Amino acid sequence: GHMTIARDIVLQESIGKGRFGEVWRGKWRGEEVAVKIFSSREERSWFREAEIYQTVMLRHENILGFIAADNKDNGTWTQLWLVSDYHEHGSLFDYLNRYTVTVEGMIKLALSTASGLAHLHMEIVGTQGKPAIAHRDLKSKNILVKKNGTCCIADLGLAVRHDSATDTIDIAPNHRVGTKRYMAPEVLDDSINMKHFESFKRADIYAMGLVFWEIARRCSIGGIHEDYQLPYYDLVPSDPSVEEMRKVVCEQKLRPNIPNRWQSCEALRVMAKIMRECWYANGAARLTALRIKKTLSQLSQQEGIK
Ligand SMILES: N#Cc1cnc2ccc(-c3c(-c4ccc(F)c(Cl)c4)ncn3CCO)nn12
Repeated sequence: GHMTIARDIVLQESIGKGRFGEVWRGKWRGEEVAVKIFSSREERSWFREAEIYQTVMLRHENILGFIAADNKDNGTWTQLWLVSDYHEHGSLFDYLNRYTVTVEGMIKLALSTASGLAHLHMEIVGTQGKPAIAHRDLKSKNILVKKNGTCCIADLGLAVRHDSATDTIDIAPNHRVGTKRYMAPEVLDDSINMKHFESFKRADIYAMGLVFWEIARRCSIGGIHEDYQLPYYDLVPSDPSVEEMRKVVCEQKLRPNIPNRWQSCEALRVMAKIMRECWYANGAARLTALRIKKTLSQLSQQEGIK
């Protein structure tokens, strides 16, 4: 026995509630792991997540490290488990609510998010290839922060995978999946062409722009920073409906406000420009995750980030 298995894991602490199923911190062979538990009737959701996390060549420093899918029978019922790396800081949402970040800190968070999304989006054709994957629910609550101050993308359960050879998506995609607040304009107004996989990648980029705005607000320079807020906190109620979002994003054409103080700092001017170029209503005009990664890599190099 060398591989990680559920019978050898001891749950220690409740740490979150997933889309479906509960999240715990557990100990496996002296190490801390995260465990997400589903009931037997949630087998479809558990299986789909296990399937995405088992995708060939998925592993990357900025994608949640998956360990195993398993079952655990306690003698009364069977639990369906997913086991992954554990990150003490939790989500980027938790981290930004708790702390302010330095310019260096902000670039680290943004660059790592873009690098993880670029890998998710990347198709590798051939032998041990990799299908392009679109997230469909990117947001700050779905990104974790590591001890080294970098991010890893998580909550891949709603992802869609593309097969290049047949130009097909692995599932029959349902309309308007995802957190309403982060839905792209084309998803909100249902103009999205769900037969073109590039449509999904473009919608992820819009959501990434919103996450970058959340990070930038928390960047503290000379003690100057904004308070933590979710995108559109100023325009929509908590738990907004598709109709509430559509009226703001599609009809009124509003985006999160880019404050004047972001023009005084080079790192913030770069971040603000990226946000604007993620927020275009026309998905085809948006930057790619790879282009953003390149821009932010050049910036981190200029700042001398360790
Ligand atoms: N809080 C916290 C914390 C600290 N480290 C981790 C790692 C993961 C998760 C997690 C999972 C999950 C857990 C086990 C798994 F095998 C898989 Cl495939 C997913 N599903 C939702 N979350 C909430 C964060 O988005 N939470 N988390």
